[PDB]
Amino acid sequence: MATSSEEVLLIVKKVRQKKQDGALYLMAERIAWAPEGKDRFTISHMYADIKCQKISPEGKAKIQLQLVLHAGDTTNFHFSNESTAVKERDAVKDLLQQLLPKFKRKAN
Amino acid sequence: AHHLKRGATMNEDSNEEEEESENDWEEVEELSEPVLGDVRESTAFSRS
Repeated sequence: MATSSEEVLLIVKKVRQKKQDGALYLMAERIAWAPEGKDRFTISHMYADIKCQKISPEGKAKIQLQLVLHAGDTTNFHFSNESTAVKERDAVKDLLQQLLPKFKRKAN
Repeated sequence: AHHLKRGATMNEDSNEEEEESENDWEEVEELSEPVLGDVRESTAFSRS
């Protein structure tokens, strides 16, 4: 329970970064993403370093979530999961923004 | 209208960094619970 453990709170499927196939896994204090069907993670950010996140609303050909890090970084996550794309988008949004100020390491 | 990113062929090979609507997100911010006292269970100790 938020004890530096790899406890995946939210398992998001078919997530693409810049159209790259993958899966988004929300752990206790870190959010990681790895290509779908691959065992090697490529994206790993701590909630501590993330300041906020923006979500690309309907009207686009792809529903997405961009992570705005207070370190000057941004991660565009396209929810290409036809099954729960929009649904996962908001669930991830909420969970992330809820944990965002809880692990805030910007107090430095 | 057209997508404000891909003006011509640049990375339509791997389809990575060429086009994306990254200038249209409902910007979500760090949301915290309105609390003015972290003692709701500790106070229910009843007795020692």
